[PDB]
Amino acid sequence: AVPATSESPVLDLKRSVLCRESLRGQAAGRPLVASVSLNVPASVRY
Amino acid sequence: DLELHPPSYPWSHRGLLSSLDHTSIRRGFQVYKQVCSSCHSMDYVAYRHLVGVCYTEDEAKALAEEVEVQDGPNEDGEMFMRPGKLSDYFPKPYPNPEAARAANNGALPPDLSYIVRARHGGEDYVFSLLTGYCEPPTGVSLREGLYFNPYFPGQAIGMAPPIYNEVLEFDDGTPATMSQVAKDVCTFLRWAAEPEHDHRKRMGLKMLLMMGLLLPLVYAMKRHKWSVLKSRKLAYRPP
Amino acid sequence: RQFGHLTRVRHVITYSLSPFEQRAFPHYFSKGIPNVLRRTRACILRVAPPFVAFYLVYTWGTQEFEKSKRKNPA
Amino acid sequence: RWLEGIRKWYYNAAGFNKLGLMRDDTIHENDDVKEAIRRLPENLYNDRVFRIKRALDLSMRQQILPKEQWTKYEEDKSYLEPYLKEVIRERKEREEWAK
Amino acid sequence: LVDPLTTVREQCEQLEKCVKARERLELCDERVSSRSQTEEDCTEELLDFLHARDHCVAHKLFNSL
Amino acid sequence: SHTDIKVPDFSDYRRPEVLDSTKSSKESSEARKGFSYLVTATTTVGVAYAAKNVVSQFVSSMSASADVLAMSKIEIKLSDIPEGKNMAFKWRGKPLFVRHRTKKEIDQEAAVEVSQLRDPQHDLERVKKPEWVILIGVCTHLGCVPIANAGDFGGYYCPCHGSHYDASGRIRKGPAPLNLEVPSYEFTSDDMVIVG
Amino acid sequence: APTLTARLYSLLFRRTSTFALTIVVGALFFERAFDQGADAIYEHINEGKLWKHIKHKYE
Amino acid sequence: TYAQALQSVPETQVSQLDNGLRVASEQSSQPTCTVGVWIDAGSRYESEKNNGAGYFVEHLAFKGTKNRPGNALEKEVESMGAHLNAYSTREHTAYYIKALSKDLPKAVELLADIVQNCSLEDSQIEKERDVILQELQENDTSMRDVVFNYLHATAFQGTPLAQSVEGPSENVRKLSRADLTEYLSRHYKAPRMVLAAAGGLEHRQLLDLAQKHFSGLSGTVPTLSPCRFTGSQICHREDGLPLAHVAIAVEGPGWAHPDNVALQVANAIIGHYDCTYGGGAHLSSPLASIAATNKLCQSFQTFNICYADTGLLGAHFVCDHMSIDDMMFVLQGQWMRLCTSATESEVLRGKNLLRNALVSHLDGTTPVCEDIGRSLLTYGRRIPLAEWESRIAEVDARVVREVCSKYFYDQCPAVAGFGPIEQLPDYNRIRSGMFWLRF
Amino acid sequence: HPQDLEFTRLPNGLVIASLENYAPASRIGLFIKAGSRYENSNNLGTSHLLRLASSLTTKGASSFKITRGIEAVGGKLSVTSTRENMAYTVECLRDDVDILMEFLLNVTTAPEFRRWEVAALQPQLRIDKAVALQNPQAHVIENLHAAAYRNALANSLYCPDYRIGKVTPVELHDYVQNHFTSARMALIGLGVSHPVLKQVAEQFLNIRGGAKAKYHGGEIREQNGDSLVHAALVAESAAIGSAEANAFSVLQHVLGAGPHVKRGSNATSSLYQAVAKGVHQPFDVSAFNASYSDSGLFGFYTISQAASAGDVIKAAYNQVKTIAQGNLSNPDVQAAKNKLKAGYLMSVESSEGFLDEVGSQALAAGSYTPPSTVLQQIDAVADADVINAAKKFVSGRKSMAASGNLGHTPFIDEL
Amino acid sequence: TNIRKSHPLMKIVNNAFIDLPAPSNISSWWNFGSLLGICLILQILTGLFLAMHYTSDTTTAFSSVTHICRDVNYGWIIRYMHANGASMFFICLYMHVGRGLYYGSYTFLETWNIGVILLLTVMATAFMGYVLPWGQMSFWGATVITNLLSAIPYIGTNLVEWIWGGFSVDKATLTRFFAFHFILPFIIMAIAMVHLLFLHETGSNNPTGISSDVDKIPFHPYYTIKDILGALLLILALMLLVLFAPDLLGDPDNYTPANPLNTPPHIKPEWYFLFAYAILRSIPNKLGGVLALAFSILILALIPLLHTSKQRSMMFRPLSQCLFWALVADLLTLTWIGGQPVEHPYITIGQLASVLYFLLILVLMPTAGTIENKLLKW
Ligand SMILES: Cc1c(-c2ccc(Cc3ccc(OC(F)(F)F)cc3)cc2)[nH]c2cc(Cl)ccc2c1=O
Ligand code: FES
Repeated sequence: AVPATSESPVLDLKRSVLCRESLRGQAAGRPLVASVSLNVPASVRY
Repeated sequence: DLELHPPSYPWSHRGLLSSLDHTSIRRGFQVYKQVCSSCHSMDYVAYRHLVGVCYTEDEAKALAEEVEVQDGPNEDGEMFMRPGKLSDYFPKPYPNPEAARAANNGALPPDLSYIVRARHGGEDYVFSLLTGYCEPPTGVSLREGLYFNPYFPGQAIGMAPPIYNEVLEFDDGTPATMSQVAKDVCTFLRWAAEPEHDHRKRMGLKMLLMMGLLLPLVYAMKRHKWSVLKSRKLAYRPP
Repeated sequence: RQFGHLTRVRHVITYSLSPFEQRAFPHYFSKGIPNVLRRTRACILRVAPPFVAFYLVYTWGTQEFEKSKRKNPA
Repeated sequence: RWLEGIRKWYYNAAGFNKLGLMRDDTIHENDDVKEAIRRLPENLYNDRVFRIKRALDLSMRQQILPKEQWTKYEEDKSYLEPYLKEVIRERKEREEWAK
Repeated sequence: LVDPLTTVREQCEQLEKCVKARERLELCDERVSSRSQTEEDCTEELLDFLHARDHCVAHKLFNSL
Repeated sequence: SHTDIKVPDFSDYRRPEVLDSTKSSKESSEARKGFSYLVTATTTVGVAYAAKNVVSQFVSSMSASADVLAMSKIEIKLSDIPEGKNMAFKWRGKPLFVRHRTKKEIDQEAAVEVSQLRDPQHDLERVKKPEWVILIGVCTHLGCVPIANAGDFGGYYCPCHGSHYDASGRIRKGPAPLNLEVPSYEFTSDDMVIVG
Repeated sequence: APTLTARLYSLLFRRTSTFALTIVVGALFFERAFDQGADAIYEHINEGKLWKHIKHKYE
Repeated sequence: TYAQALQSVPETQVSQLDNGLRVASEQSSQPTCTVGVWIDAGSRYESEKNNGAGYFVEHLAFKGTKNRPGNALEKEVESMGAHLNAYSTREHTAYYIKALSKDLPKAVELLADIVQNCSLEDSQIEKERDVILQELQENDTSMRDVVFNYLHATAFQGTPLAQSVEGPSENVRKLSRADLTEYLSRHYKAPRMVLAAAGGLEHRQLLDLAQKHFSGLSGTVPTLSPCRFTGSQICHREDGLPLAHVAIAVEGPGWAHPDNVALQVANAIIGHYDCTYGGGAHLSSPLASIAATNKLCQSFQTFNICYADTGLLGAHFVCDHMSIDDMMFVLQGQWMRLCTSATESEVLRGKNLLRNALVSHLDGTTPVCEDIGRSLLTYGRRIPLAEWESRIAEVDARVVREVCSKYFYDQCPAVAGFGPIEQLPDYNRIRSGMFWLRF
Repeated sequence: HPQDLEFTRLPNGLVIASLENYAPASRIGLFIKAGSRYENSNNLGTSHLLRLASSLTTKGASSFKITRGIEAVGGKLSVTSTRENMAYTVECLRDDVDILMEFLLNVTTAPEFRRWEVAALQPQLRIDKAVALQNPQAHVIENLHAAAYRNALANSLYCPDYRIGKVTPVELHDYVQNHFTSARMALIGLGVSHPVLKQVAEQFLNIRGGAKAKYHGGEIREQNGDSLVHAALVAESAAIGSAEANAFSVLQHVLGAGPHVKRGSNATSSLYQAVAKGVHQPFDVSAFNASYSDSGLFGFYTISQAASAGDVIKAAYNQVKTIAQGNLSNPDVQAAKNKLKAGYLMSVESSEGFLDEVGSQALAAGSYTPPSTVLQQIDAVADADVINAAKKFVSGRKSMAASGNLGHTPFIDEL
Repeated sequence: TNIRKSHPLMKIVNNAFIDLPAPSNISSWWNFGSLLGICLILQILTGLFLAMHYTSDTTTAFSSVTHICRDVNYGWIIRYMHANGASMFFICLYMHVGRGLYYGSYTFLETWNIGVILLLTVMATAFMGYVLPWGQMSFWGATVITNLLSAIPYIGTNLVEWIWGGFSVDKATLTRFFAFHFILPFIIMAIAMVHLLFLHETGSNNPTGISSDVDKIPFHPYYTIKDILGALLLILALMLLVLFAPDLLGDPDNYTPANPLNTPPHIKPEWYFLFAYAILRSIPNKLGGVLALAFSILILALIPLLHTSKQRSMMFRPLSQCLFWALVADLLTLTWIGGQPVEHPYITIGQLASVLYFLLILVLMPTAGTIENKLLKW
């Protein structure tokens, strides 16, 4: 029912990172999961 | 070969919304009937045309019964003569133009149906012709039968001055001066050529009015729509 | 050609107002009259001069025709 | 030198400057000018595109800019000259070779 | 029965440009009608006078009708 | 930053009712729409009057002209047709037979057999007055102008094929299917009749 | 009470249906009023000049 | 059953201190918890001279206190396993901490030390200045962030709701430590603030901990003016970017208004889509199925955003440069079809979606903590699940039509467009798209 | 009614675990040993298309009826793949459980994989993959696993490019018929009675049945001229279920496993402070710990500037070396344990993360270990066990994977 | 997925009439295109209604026209609408062309040249229309004008008699003129649609003569609402004439039936031909004057080839602006001199005016373009 945190497009220019406060958190720490649905947008986790 | 163009008389039907003087038409008719309709035809006016303008149905039926007209053939194959009805037109003086010419010495008297419309100056012109018949100036003289009128082109016309004081007795008892007789007949000749005169001007009022309403109303709708573009602001923000 | 194919444009913002939020005749006489005078002054002595000449060649030619059809004292 | 007086006068008569345009903005786009425009660098192209968009909007309202904002005769760069000069020089070479 | 017309044609005849034109008319009247053999006539002078006269007549002739 | 953009002031262009930047535009919404949509609604009502005139005129054009309506009806004087005698007339390019009928002719066409007729009609519903019968003068079979005061059944008779019409105009002995045509009319004064 | 223009919108102009039925009914009333009114204005401008005014003299 | 299941859901507890700070708590036997402070403060309460301050303060908040200078506050949270987080909207600022249930006393202590005793060091300002300035540059690359900021800006033009949360670059560069402290003492007051908690915790205990740390909180007064909605268009044309972002909205009712429940049901029928959705053609939403089969858009969502005395009700979509016209056409169509002719079955679907939406959202102690925190600020109470159901059950096909007709039918929207937006419909064509010539 | 989990293992192997908590919403999940690892070199990217293929026609229900039926009652149907498992999950209100359950069974036991429908679905492989690869963490970790292993775990979760358009209807049927079997399945529940779950699992999930991961050590290098360089360096760690694995999980939280304070500096992260000493420009570094049935990888992940990749990786590697030599106090290991303990309890806080941990354990192990027993097993880790895990990592054969402008990024044999 | 862009019929109307990208800034001189449209429909309607009542036999012809105005219901308003409709057409045309010449829209060669053909076809139509009443000017015009073709060596004399169908303008002429006059408007109808077909290959020029692809607006609702306002103003202009001065723009002599003996004083065509009738009379030699009268219209086809300026529009061209407004004033003078008798000073004024018309187009206005160019360093 509830939409995902991020809507996913194909061919759209990605969002840029210019500081160490916005870059932190991204480093992967646990193995990848992959999810697809009927309602909720497709995502990939740490 | 100079020219004297007519002056513009203040007619009761001069103005944009001014109708014809219909009592003045009823007089003008009689001036055709008594004076003109033994020389000039008027082939596009019927006795039924007068009804609801200057005569009633019962009046027009009498004016029509008063004149002869050919009809037929009957079962024998013979062309008879009968009294007129409303459906009949105003009768031609002669059986053709060639006859007409003989009767006036060479000159053909024009049909009067459209004579207002067919001449520069219209009723102004015709009035100036009828009243303006004067004695020639020194050095001048035309062929025995061609009179001097300063308003006619080439200053010489082949028509005898047709009106003078008390040339007929009007049905409403107006003093029949030359000028009054010319004023009334011109008023009829106008209606003759342009029957639509009074309907046309009634429409004219209703068009000016409706337009007066619709033009600013549509202009407001236009400005309302365009308002989005007239008001907009542009900005140029290069990197 | 369709809208979306006309030409290339970059970094140009446009702000605008609903017609139901705004007036159809903002300052219509206030700002209108002067804008008209400005526009009229701008074009006048490009447009007007030829039509002056026409008027002068017309009135000159008209009452030359009249005079020429009068009689000469000789 | 001596016709510079008339050149300066005509410039303001003509009066495209009142819409915030330069001369090379007003050039009729034949096949050669099209190409010359297509060869312009980003900055020059997007400036031309605003300047015109600004003129057409003014024309739409039957208005001009403030006089302080009018293109100065002296500050009217001939920005299209070098691109268009070449495009023409190029064509007249291919025309020459074809004969 | 006097015709309002021939009354007003008099009234207007005694105005400045009318009586001035009525004198221009009388000059050539006793120029051609005094001299012998030239084919020159006086239509022009009469028409000048009538123009001025009949302009006036038109202005107020219709009152009395 | 895109946070450095701020929308320009539109005050000069706004409606009075939305100048106050601290109050809700929703009150005035109902009204502002009302005004602009009244202009459209008026405009339409105007043009609706205009087009109704233009169209309704153009339609009128195709309908009969004055000179054709002039010939539509023909007046006939009833004191100019004596008792027994027919009197013929031209009407819409046709003969038209008006006949004064005797107290004899009324009684003799009253008690006829209705069924024996090819076109069964009685007499009192073929005319509006008993002593007058108005008919077109056209033979119904293949078109001829019947001759009055002749035939077997004493009325109208056709020397074209072999038709016989009685005094009421009804076909008795002949090839004609329908009787002689009864035009539309009414009596005006006692003395005058109008046909059309 | 909300403004006149506001009552006009809510009651007549909101549903495109009521909007159309309004214009047609309005047009009937406008025709009759406009014609009657404009005909008065013409016949006053031309008092005593028309057959309508001098009819009585021959009846 | 489901009906019964609602009746036995843990109740939310409510108590108030002397100074006016509200304490709100939902209890369940949980090893973990979440507690935080929600504040009626953001960009709407900011003036043009001090815009972005709220956002500047959020940066400094976790960068030391009086009692714990520098990285003391940071260390203490990291070592006891806790997680410390914050956010700022145009109306609400919030600081909250996820911790072990046993550590709740120290949790409530640390929150209080951040709010009240915030160092705001001179060197630490000049540092966090250049940080915000680079975030402004990152945010500039996010078409979504840009188009929505543009929607607010034109939608509420010439008010405080047209103001961004981050504030203009000029203000971030000039704001002094005088302005930040002034902002705080004015807006951060007990009656504007709610301490909310959820997890394994005794409500009685929270209320006492609140006394011990938040007693010093202060109780001329900041009143929100209403905000003027304008039917406007903002169009930032950039044929450089590959896809076009469009955001369109009409004026919504605001937080308090009961209509919001019915509006949610209608937003649920039209719903949302993107290119990774399993359904495609067979999807229930006609906008979603048509978008999918014809490849109109890459994505879209309906929203209904809520402020105090107003809101933004519409939709955002992302699509090919040649699809904008057609997307706008089908979306405006759906609005009109609901306004005029919504079916009982398709409203029963929307009802079921919304029942399912907000019952699953409240899963874990964090989303439940935030519901308590913000509900107290917007509504003045937590609205129990059982009540939300009674308002949803009330809605039928008649309601959805009438409510939708109010806000959508023949009303002047706000339009924001960014990227290759040559096709993007003209405002008149958009406005004409807001009524039908039949109904 | 105070309620704690129930558990059942049927003779045919299948596990049923369900807690009846009387909540308004009911999650149900069928966990299957059908991960990406079980693809051979012939059927690569089958599991990826199979994940997209839920909602294709089944025997019991049409493609249409699955989407409309579910959306009708405000529900949801999600498929989740790890390298080792597949998880088909359904959400709804507790009145519609048996409507979603019917759909779950049909999707998982009897899909028809129609030729025309499976061919139509092929392009969705490309769209899905494109979107996923926008994250540079997807590139590196996919590459890392491919570099580290010879076979099973070296499999990607996303279909290779040469296979997009070519995953046949038969390859789908074969993958289901061989891997979706009672001995390989565990059916989990919230908000539904255990007895009725058991009965459904007996009558509709009773389906008859059907090598180890070789570590290699390699390096893969995606040169792509970004201004940042993503990089990961790991060695062979321990398998999940073993006591050693708990040592690596503590060592991870000592070195630093991602953030705790918004916009912070990470004052208790060994690695972040080790790197931040030598270079101040934009960067991020965390410990990486993946643990599987057969094997595991432990190391770190660096995001750095192009030119400073050499400096950051070496700095971070040096920090694990001093932990291996013996520089580690009780206050460090205590703070680390606290982070990990709090992490686990918070990750089963929500009903979604609980369902995952019950199903996850049910497949990899025999039954369910309660949260008290797990905290006790984190405590069991001695300071010495941490220092060993580190020592293992320094002397272990290394796997590396990079993406970015790698001009200053070292090889494994330069470190 | 709308049914405006889908339906094969709607697609054409949608693309040419609703979603057509149109310059933001086109002025009121762009309104004359759709006004010419309205004129063409108006003539065809009024025209068809007159043809339900008229007859082309030399005996009844004049009589039928007066029958319409006197006995047919609202026949008069229909008849004077159709005659003042032909005036309003030609006003529109010369205003529509002027726009072309000043803003240099002719550069669109195909669109332009089809134009010239449309102008020649409307002229042929109106000429033959003004004969159908069979008044004096009707007959005496048709004789003098037709009989110009006699001047052509070898064939000329045969040609005239072949058109006529006799040795004079008589029964066979008037009946065939009624046939050609009926059909041609429908052939204009088709050619007009090729005119537009070619226009939408580039869309519209705009007053700046600078490309306007960076600022296009959708035709609806902007230029649809403005077309309506224009149509409204065209009706006012038409109905002012019909209801307040229906004979202002005609000639009295066409109210007296056609007479092959009695000649009218000063024979002349209708006001929209007078400019070319004057140029004809300029040259004393009769064949020369027919080559000049022909070249005075066909020189329109030569205007694109005489374009020298590096700017397309006369907006930013003061010299050209003056010379252009001179050409307009000189054409107003040729119209006056057209409606005068052949005498001093009207012979010399007509000669000078004719010399200046051709001098302006072939020499002066090309030179001015160049001088402007060298003043801008071009
Ligand atoms: C068709 C058309 C018009 C236009 C033309 C005429 C009218 C009124 C009208 C319409 C049609 C008609 O019949 C016809 F189809 F011609 F046979 C007669 C009159 C309204 C608009 N005006 C434009 C204006 C710009 Cl700038 C561009 C293109 C166009 C454009 O293609
Ligand atoms: S026509 Fe006389 S009856 Fe046949």
